[PDB]
Amino acid sequence: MDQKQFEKIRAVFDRSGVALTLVDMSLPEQPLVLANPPFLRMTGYTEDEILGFNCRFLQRGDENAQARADIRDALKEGRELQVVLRNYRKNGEPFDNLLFLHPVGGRPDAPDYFLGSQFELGRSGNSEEAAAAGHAGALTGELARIGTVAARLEMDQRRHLAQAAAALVRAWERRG
Amino acid sequence: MDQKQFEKIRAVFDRSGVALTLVDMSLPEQPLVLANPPFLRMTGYTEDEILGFNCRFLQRGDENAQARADIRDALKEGRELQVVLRNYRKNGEPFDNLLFLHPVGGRPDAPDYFLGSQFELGRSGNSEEAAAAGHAGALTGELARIGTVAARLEMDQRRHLAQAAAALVRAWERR
Ligand SMILES: Cc1cc2nc3c(=O)[nH]c(=O)nc-3n(C[C@H](O)[C@H](O)[C@H](O)COP(=O)(O)O)c2cc1C
Ligand SMILES: Cc1cc2nc3c(=O)[nH]c(=O)nc-3n(C[C@H](O)[C@H](O)[C@H](O)COP(=O)(O)O)c2cc1C
Ligand SMILES: [Ca+2]
Repeated sequence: MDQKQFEKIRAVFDRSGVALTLVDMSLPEQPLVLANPPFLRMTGYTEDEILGFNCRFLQRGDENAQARADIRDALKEGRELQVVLRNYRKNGEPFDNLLFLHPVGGRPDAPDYFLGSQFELGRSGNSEEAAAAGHAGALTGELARIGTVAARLEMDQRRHLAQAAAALVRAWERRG
Repeated sequence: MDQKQFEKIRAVFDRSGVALTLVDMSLPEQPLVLANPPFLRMTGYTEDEILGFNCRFLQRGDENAQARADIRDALKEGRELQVVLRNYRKNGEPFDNLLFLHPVGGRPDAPDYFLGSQFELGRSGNSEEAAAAGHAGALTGELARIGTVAARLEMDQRRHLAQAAAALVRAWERR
């Protein structure tokens, strides 16, 4: 909750062209504390409907049982994760979501935040793999700007996140 | 373009994680006027060694003939383009370069500058198409920050440049 740290992330979020969210890991309930305009456009919510609340309102019923188990594990362990979720907009229209999770701040044993970035699937025609990799590359630029990914390491992280995203998209496309 | 706006581009260039170059379109020589650290690391040159030269110093002979004709047409017409070039570092090391070109400033079909961004091929292991699409997405973020890609177009531009990049990789991998 360092002041310089929070506003530094806020400014990056406000300007970014990719959906970004930030959750406060200082409480078990993990409330959302930042959500930027691209995320708001995706989901159909206002900043006030979501800020101070956990991110699970995007789901309905229990269709992401495995993904939820994996997210819980990654959050508790402070690990990066990429995973596809079935989500719903405020108006109820369903959409599939490649979610990128990244720990921010604190120490490897205990980050202060987790950053979320959501890539909407099913709106990139024949090129879901490339568009998801494109999103991973834009996201990595934002991580570098926040400071979470070091400058000397940005190209490796971009390669890694882009291949991980394409691989997950390949699996999602062949599931059905 | 006003000096204030030029320094805004320079600031983006200086802190970008992707290679970026800027070419002055107001002279037929088309000299390089900005070249950022990732570009300098990839090519092996210093700023003093390359600013004021046309970017073709990275090429040799009559190589890339079709790509060069396509570039000349894109520059003349003020259009975007993506193409793969065989290039050489200062020490002579050959490398293949997926080049993105984007017009900057001026008026349509007469930009003040052209922006170039270079993705080095064959350095990304098993995931060449994904790494190149990743570069295209990072690049699109920098275009949005300079203002040359409108806010409402950025998501579509990112998908499009990623698709073009991966298609060019696939074509390259077939040779
Ligand atoms: C930064 C961050 C962003 C998240 N974004 C989404 C999201 O966009 N959609 C979604 O369904 N879950 C999202 N989640 C996950 C939920 O908030 C929750 O952590 C996850 O569903 C685990 O399930 P459970 O705690 O309800 O069992 C996000 C989590 C974090 C930490
Ligand atoms: C912004 C910009 C960046 C360029 N970057 C490269 C480059 O990295 N490598 C290269 O071989 N050519 C690059 N070029 C291309 C050459 O500068 C030149 O336009 C191209 O070779 C075609 O012209 P020519 O046939 O007269 O050489 C770039 C051009 C522009 C406008
Ligand atoms: Ca920058």
